[PDB]
Amino acid sequence: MVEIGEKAPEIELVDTDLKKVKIPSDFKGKVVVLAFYPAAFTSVSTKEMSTFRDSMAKFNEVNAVVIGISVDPPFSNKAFKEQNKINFTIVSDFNREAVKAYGVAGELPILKGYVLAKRSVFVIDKNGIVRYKWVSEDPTKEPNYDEIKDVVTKLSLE
Amino acid sequence: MVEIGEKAPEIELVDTDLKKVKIPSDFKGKVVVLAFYPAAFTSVSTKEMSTFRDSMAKFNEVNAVVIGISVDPPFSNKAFKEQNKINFTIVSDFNREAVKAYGVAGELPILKGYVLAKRSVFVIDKNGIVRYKWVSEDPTKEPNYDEIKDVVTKLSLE
Ligand SMILES: [Cl-]
Ligand SMILES: [Cl-]
Repeated sequence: MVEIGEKAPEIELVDTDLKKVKIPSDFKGKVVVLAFYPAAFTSVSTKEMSTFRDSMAKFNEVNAVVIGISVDPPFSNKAFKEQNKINFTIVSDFNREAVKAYGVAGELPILKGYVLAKRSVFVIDKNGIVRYKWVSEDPTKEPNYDEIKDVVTKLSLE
Repeated sequence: MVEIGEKAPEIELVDTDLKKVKIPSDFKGKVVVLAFYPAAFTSVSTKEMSTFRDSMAKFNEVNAVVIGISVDPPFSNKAFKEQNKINFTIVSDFNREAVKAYGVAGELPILKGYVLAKRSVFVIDKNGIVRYKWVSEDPTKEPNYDEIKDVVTKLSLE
């Protein structure tokens, strides 16, 4: 697992364009926010991602990049990304390598057997250390957007 | 690796609505067209499904049913189904059970490590026997739509 003191597990996932994205390596020096979401094309996940899209400027200010992660395939995540005018990166963890690594692998009672991510948020600092964690078993609850921003800002100052 | 004459491997996958669908048990009597496609939201698969969509009249009067199968999650496939006004059912082989059972598991040259279906078409008769087969590793080629229609007609007349 990932705990509030450990370096963030180094993972390599492909984005909606099929470009490899190395986390946290490719983001040394800047604060990164990993937003794990259950399934693309769902009310709550759409809302959550749209919310991050909208606050995109606030994040640019503090040199912070938000990355969405779901076990969905790249092609669907791409379609998902465009339809909601999302402009931060979205990567496909199709082998569940990330959900497992970050210990947020779960299952929807309604779709047993389908392994997906529990809506969670992880903020990694400029040095690749996890400094904030939030996980919800209930996929209807959204993150504490404000609390996240505050932490991103505080982390950006070090 | 199924072949002409064999009994269609029984598979149970959920549809865009999360309802289990069983093939070819649930369709004993009718002729079924299994349309395996690599991925939702891609030019060639979007074209191929659209083609079956537009010729659903011809199928429903020889009493045949077309079924879409991809390893995409039910959520994405749903959005995929609606956004293209698709009518026939589309099931999710999220655990590659059917692609393996039918021997059509593979990868897109464009994305190594992602196991998906090779675009392929299987035509099961009224008794559940595989009568027509077509597979293409090249994710670029489309099926022989008329050749499929001919076969479905001939098979319905038994
Ligand atoms: Cl969700
Ligand atoms: Cl495709």
